[PDB]
Amino acid sequence: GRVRTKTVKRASKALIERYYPKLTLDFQTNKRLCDEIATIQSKRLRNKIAGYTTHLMKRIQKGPVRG
Amino acid sequence: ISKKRKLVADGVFYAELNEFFTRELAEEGYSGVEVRVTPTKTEVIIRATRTQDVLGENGRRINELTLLVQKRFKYAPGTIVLYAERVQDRGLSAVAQAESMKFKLLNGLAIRRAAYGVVRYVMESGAKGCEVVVSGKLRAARAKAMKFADGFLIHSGQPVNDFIDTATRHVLMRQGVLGIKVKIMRDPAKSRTGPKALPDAVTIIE
Amino acid sequence: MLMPKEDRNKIHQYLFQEGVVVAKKDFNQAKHEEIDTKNLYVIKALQSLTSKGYVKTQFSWQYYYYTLTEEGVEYLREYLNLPEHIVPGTY
Amino acid sequence: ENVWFSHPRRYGKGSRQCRVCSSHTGLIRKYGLNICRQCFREKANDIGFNKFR
Amino acid sequence: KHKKVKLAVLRECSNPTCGAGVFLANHKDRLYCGKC
Amino acid sequence: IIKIRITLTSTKVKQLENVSSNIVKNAEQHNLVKKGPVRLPTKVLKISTRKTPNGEGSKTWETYEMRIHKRYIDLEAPVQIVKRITQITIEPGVDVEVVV
RNA sequence: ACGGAAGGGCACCACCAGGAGUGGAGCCUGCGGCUUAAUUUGACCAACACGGGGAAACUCACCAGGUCCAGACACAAUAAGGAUUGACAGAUUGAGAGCUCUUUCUUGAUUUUGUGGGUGGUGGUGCAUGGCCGUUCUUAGUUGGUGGAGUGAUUUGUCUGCUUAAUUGCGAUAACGAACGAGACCUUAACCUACUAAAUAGUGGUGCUAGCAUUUGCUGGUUAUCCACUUCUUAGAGGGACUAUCGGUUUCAAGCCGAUGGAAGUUUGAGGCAAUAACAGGUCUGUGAUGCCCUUAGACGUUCUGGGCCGCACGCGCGCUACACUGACGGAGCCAGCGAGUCUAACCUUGGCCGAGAGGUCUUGGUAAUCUUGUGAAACUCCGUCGUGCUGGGGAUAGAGCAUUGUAAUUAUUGCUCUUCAACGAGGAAUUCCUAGUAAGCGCAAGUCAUCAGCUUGCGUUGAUUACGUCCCUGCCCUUUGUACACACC
Ligand SMILES: [Mg+2]
Ligand SMILES: [Mg+2]
Ligand SMILES: [Mg+2]
Ligand SMILES: [Mg+2]
Ligand SMILES: [Mg+2]
Ligand SMILES: [Mg+2]
Ligand SMILES: [Mg+2]
Ligand SMILES: [Mg+2]
Ligand SMILES: [Zn+2]
Ligand SMILES: [Zn+2]
Repeated sequence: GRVRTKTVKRASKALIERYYPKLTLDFQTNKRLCDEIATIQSKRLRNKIAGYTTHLMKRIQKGPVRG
Repeated sequence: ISKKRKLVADGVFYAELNEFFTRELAEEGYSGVEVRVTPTKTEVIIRATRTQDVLGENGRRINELTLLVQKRFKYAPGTIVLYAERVQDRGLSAVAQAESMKFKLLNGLAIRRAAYGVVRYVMESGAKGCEVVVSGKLRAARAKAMKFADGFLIHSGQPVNDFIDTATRHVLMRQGVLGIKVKIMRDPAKSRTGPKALPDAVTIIE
Repeated sequence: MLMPKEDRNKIHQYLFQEGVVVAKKDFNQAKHEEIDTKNLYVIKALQSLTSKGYVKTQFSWQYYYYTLTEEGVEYLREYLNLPEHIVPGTY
Repeated sequence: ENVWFSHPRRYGKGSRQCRVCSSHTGLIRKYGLNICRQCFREKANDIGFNKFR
Repeated sequence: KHKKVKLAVLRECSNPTCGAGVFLANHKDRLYCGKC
Repeated sequence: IIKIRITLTSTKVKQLENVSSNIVKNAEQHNLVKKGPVRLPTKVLKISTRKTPNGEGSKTWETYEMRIHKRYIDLEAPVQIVKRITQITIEPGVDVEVVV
C-alpha cells in the first residue's frame, strides 16, 4: 500500500503547524523548503514528508482539519 | 601481487593482528588495533584502556611486542613500529567492556552484579543503550541465558552497522563455558563522523 | 625431547639474543625460519624450559609466540655463561 | 625411520589447511585467503568482507 | 626393543671428519665405519 | 617535468576520493599538466558461503562482498613535485604507488 | 495451546486458472537395507547434489599391518670405569626401516627405567555447554514507566469499525507517554544529450592506407596517426517519485480504483539487515571454544604401505538425458553478462607449428577496464540430408586403441577415436515449483580443483499460458468462544 507512517505524518503535521504562512501546495517548492527547514536524513524521507505536507495543504484548502 | 589479492591479504593480516592482540593484551584492556601503511614504515596503533601495562617498564613490553610482530610477519628490522596511545572512551568499547566483565567473572563475581555494573558504566559513559547477554550453565541447570539491558537498542537495520558495538567473549568457568554478548548503542548525536541521528529522526527549525 | 646439545645451545643463543621467538606450528619443518635448527627442535625446547618458566607462550592462529621473562633472563645468562650486563635485545 | 615419516603432500585437501584452525575441509582458496569457511564467517568483517545485498 | 648391549670398558677410514676416534668394526670384509 | 602515474586503491571510497581530490587540488594550485582522475571500475570481490557451520537446516547462503575501488592519475612534474605529492598522501586505508 | 467452533484478513513453502514438471525408463548422486576386514560418521515441513561431503594417495575419522614420542616438568632409582643415540651388510619386513636380530663400531649427563603430574585425541556426551546456524515465523508481532480494573494470576494501554504488505494508519478510546519490530535505512537494477574526467572506454574527422566505385562515396587497418568530444562505457558529487495531476469512490479521513503524464506508479523491481520468547532442532567431525567421562606407549596421539569410504537381491529423495519432424544430423550465421588469474613460481592463456581428436611443443601478453576476452557461450537463425519405423530419437551397457593429471588411474579419474546400440513409445496413486523480463528452455563464470559436474553459488541469451482472485484443501495473523488440554490434540 501507500499508507504513510507516523514518522512521515507527524513530521508533516509539525511542518504545517509551524509553516502554514509558508510553503504552498506545490510539491516541488514544498520539498525545496523542507530541505532548509528540516534536517531529514534521506532524500526518500524528505520526498515523502513533502508529499504528505502538500496533501495536507490541499485538504486544508477545502476546509480545516484536525491536528 | 594483484590488487585484489593484496588488499584481501591486508584484511587477513589485520584480522591476524587483531586476534593476536586480543590474546596477548587481554588483561591490558585491549580494544582494537589500527594498521597504517606508510612508504617507509608501518605503524601499528593499539587502542587500550590501560596503555601503561601495554608499554611496560621502560617500554620492554611494547618493544617485545614489536619484535614479535617483526619476526612473525617477516619484516626487515625497524620497518614496523607499535604505538599504544589510549582508548577515547573505555565505557563505549564493546570489546573493552566484554573483556572486563569476562575478567570479573573469572576472578569470581556474581553474574548479575558484574553484568549490571558493565551496563551501568556503559550507560553513564554516554551510551544511549546497552545490553549484556550471559548464556550457559549459570547454575547447574539446562544452561539458561540471562539478559541485562538498559536504555534502548535499535536492532536491526542499516543504523546497526552504522553505530552498534558488539563483542562476544568465551569465559571459562570450572563447569564449562559462559558466553558474553555485549551490545552498545552509542549516542548518534556525538558521532563525530557519519550520520548524526537516526534515519527516521526529523528535527524542524523555528 | 632428545635433541643435540649444540642445537639446544643454538636455540638458547637465539632466544637470549633477540628475546622472543616466532615458531611455525609444524613438527616436520626441516629448518626453522631464523634459527638453523629443526622447527620441532625449537618448539619442543620451548615446551621444555617454558614449563620451567622463563617463557610466556601465545598460540594466535597456529603460530607460536614465545616471550622471555626475568627468570628466563637469569636462566639463560647462567646457561650461556654471560656476564650480568648483556641484556636481551628487547631491553 | 626418519627417511619414512612423510609422503608427498603437494596437492589435494591434505596439502592445505585453514590458516586459523588448520582445518582441511571447507577451505576458502579464492583470493588466497586460505581460511576455513566457519572461521571466515566469524572474521570476515575484520578482513573487510561485508554484507550489502 | 632396541637393547643397546652394555659394551663395558674397552682403525680409521676416509671422510677426515672421522678424527681418530672412529675405530672400525669388522664383521666380515667390512670397510664401513661408525659415522656412516 | 617527468611523467608519473599515481595509482590509488582502497576499499573506502570516501578516503579514496579524499586523497584523489587532495592531489588534484595540489596539481591545480601548482599549475601542472594532469590527466584527470580515472575511476577504474570498482571490483566487487564477492565470496559465497553457507551460513551454517554444519550441514543442517535450510540451505541459506551468504555473499560477503568487498568492493575494491582503484583510481589512477598520471601527470607530469619535476623531482620536487613528485617527492612532495608522494610524501603528502599518507592517508591510512589507501594504497598509493608512484610509477615513473 | 487446541477445536472435524464462529467472525475478519492473508499465503503459489495453499488452492483456483494454468505452465513446467517429478512419480514411469537409462544413468548420476545422496539415504536406507544387505554385504563386508572396513564398507567411518552426523542429519530422518525444519534429514536424504546436506555436512560447502565432486573421498585413488592426503583429506580419514573406518579396516589389515608397520614405525616414532611430538611422555613438558617439581621428584627418586640408573650416570663422569659411558645414562643414552645412530648404524653399514645380511636375516627380516610390503619397504633401501637398524622395527627386531646377527655384530661391534659411533654419541655422550641432550634420555632410559620406575612415581606423580602433564600432553594429544575427527574418542564419547549437542540431553552438560559456548559460538554460529536452522526453525517456530516472512507472518506482525513484543515490552516497560505512570495511571485505571482485579484479592490474585492477570488485564487495559496493545481497540469496535474502515484502511494497509504491515500493531500501516484514520480514528475510536481508562489510558497518557514511550521502546523494540515493520517502515524508515543500506546494497544493487533501471533514467540523467545534467556536472567532473578518461591509449587501461568510446566516437567523429585529420595523419597513413587496402579494396570497391572513381566526382570522391561505402566498408573499413592505421593499437604511439594528431585534434575535438564524452552520446554509448566507467565512477564520484548530485537529480529524479512523493502514488505527481485529474476524475470517481469513499463515514469525517486513512486510503482505494481508473486515466494522463512520466525512465520509473505492486513498498518502483530484487535483496541485506531484521524484535520478544523459544527448540533438550544441527553442530563436541571448523576452531589451540569447551566442562565432565575415556585413552595416553602394543596409543583412541601421530606417521607410513595397502584397502575401504564407490561395494549390490531391493526401497526412497534431489537430479541429468531422453522418448523425436516446434525434431535429429551437417554446413553457414556469429549474440552476452557475472567473474578468475603467476614473482619466488607456475595461474589465465593469445599466436605459430605438430595431431583426426584429445592433446603436445616454441614463444607471447597479463599481478589485470591493459592479456586470455568481444570469454566468436549455447539455445536460436538460414539452407540442405533424414521421412516416421525404438529410425539417421535415445545413448545405457561393453571391447580395442591414443593422450592428459598425478608418487601412484586396477574397482575403468577425465578426455579423444572406432565399434555394440539396452530400457525408454510422454508416464497410476500421488506430489513439487511458479504470476513478468517471472515460469520454462539455453549455456557461461566462480566454489569445491593436481585431475574429476549430471552439484551448488551467480550471471546473462530466448522468453509464454494463466490470474489480478479465494478461503475449498494445507497453513499463518487477529478477535470472540468451549475445554476435563499445560508433557499443551502426536
Ligand atoms: Mg526494514
Ligand atoms: Mg524432465
Ligand atoms: Mg587420529
Ligand atoms: Mg500497572
Ligand atoms: Mg495485553
Ligand atoms: Mg537432540
Ligand atoms: Mg560417502
Ligand atoms: Mg485425537
Ligand atoms: Zn577454519
Ligand atoms: Zn668414517
